Amino acid sequence: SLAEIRTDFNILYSMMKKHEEFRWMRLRIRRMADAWIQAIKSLAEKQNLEKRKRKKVLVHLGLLTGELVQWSDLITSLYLLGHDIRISASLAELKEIMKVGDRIVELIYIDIVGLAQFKKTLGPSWVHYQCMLRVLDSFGTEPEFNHANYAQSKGHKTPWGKWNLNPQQFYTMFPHTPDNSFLGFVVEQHLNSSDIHHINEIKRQNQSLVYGKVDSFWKNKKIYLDIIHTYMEVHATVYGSSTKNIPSYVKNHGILSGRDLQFLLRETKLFVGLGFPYEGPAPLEAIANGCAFLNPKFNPPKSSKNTDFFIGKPTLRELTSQHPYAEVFIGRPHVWTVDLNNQEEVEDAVKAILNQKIEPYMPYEFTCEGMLQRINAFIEKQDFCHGQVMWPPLSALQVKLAEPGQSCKQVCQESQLICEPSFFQHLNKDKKVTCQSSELAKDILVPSFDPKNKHCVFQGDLLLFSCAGAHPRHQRVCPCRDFIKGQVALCKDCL
Ligand SMILES: *[C@@H]1O[C@H](CO[C@@H]2O[C@@H](C)[C@@H](O)[C@@H](O)[C@@H]2O)[C@@H](O)[C@H](O)[C@H]1NC(C)=O
Ligand SMILES: *[C@@H]1O[C@H](CO)[C@@H](O)[C@H](O)[C@H]1NC(C)=O
Repeated sequence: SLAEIRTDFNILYSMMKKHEEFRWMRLRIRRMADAWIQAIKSLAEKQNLEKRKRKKVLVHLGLLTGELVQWSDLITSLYLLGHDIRISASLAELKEIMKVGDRIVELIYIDIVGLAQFKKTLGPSWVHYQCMLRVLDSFGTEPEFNHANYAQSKGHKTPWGKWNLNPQQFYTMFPHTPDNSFLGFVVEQHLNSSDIHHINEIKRQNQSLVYGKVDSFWKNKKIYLDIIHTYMEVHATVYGSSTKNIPSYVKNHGILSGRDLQFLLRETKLFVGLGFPYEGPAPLEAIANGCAFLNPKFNPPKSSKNTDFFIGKPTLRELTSQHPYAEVFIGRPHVWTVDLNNQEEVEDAVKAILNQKIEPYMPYEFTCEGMLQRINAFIEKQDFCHGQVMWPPLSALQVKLAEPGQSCKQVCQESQLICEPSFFQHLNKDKKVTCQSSELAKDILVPSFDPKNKHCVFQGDLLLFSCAGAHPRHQRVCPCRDFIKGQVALCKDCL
C-alpha cells in the first residue's frame, strides 16, 4: 500500500509494447532513461520519498483513438514514483478498466478528447470520479469558459470548455494561466559523457542563429535581420524547399539532429525569435546551451481575440511576446524582449548582448528532476475529493489590490508572485480596503472594491473565482503566493 521509487524501465517497456501507437513515446523514454533514473535517485537523496501511498491511476489518451512529449514525461514520472498505472488508449481499454462504496481508481490523467469519451462511458457515475480528473490542456481553460451557464450568459460561441471542473484540474504545457496547474515537460539534452567533455571544447562565436525551420516564418523580417547582420553572422536551420524569404547572407545548416543542433547552439551568441512559433521549447534549449534569446514583443498582445491561431480556445490568455515564459520567468540578461518596430531598441539589445558573457541556464522545472518533484507534489498534496482544498498552505497568501484594468494574474506577476486561486475562498470579508456596503455577485471580477463609493462585491459562485479578468472601473482583491525560482508551481512552505 506504500509506493516504491522504481529504477528499471522493464515493467514500463512491456506496458508500452502493447500498442504501435506508443512506439514514439517508448523511443523518447528509452533515449532519456539514464537521465530519468539519475533524476529519481537524486530527488530521493534531497527529499524523503519513502512515506507515500501507492495510488491506482488511470491514464487515457483520447489523442490515440508536443502532447506526446508531455504524456511521455508524465507516464514516466508516474512510474519512477511507484504508482499503479493503467494505460488505456481506446474506448474498449477505458470501458474495461472501469465497468462496493469504494473507488476503482484514485487519479485519472486525460486530455480533452478523452474527457468526452470518459463522460460518455461512466454516464451518471461521472460525479463519483470527476474530483480525480487531471486534464492535459496545453493552452489552458479559464474559469469564464470552464463554467457553462456563465459562458452562455457572456455569449461565448466556442464549443470548448463548459466542463464545470475546479480549473486547477486543467494541466498546461507552460505556466501561462495560474487558474490552472502547470504540468509542463522535460527539455531533452542529446549529450552523453564524450559530448559533455566535447561541449567544453566548443568556442562560442559572435554569430546568431535564427529560430524557424520554415521559410514562411521568415516573411517580411529583412529589416530585423539586417540589424543582427550589421553586428554578427546569421545562421539558420531551415528546410530549404523554398528560400524566397531567406536573405542571401544567411549561412543555412538545414535541419539538424538534436545532438548537432546543441553543438551549434554552443558556438552561437544569440538565438533570434521571428515571432512564430509561440512558446515552444527551442528557446529553452538555446538558453540552456548559453545562448541569449531575442524575444519579439507583441503590441498589442496576441490572444484568442485578435489572432486566428487562438480563435475558439476556451481562454482569453494573451501573449505579450513570442515566449512569455522566457520573458516573465527568465528575462535579462538571458532573454531580451524587444519591439521589432523599434529598430533602435533592437540595435541596442544586440550591442548589449554582444558585450555580456552569460552562463547556460535550464530552469529546474524543465528537467527530469524538477518535473518529478512537481508531479510528486501534485499527487501527494492536491486533492479535490474532500471539498475545499488546504494546499497550498494559507501561510503563503499575500493579498494585492489590482488597479482598474489590471487582472489578479498581472498584479501578482508584476510583483514577482503568482495568483493562487485556492486562496480566493478566504477573501470573503474586508477584515487599505474598508467597505461601507457589500453585495454578492456571480462574476469572475469579484471580490472587487469601488474606492469611490467604498462598496465591496464578494463572489456568490465558487466556480467563478478567476486570476484572469480586469475590472474597467474597480480594484480586484487578489490572492497571490510566493513561488520557487525554477519551480513556479510550488511556494516555499508547499514543502
Ligand atoms: C565578440 O565581441 C566582443 C565584444 O564586442 C564588441 O562590441 C561589438 C558591437 C563590436 O564593437 C566588437 O568589435 C567589440 O569587441 C569582443 O570582446 C570579442 O573579441 C568577440 N568574440 C568573438 C568570438 O569574436
Ligand atoms: C555519444 O554519442 C555518439 C553519437 O552517435 C557516439 O558515437 C559516442 O560513442 C557516444 N559517446 C558516449 C560516451 O556514449
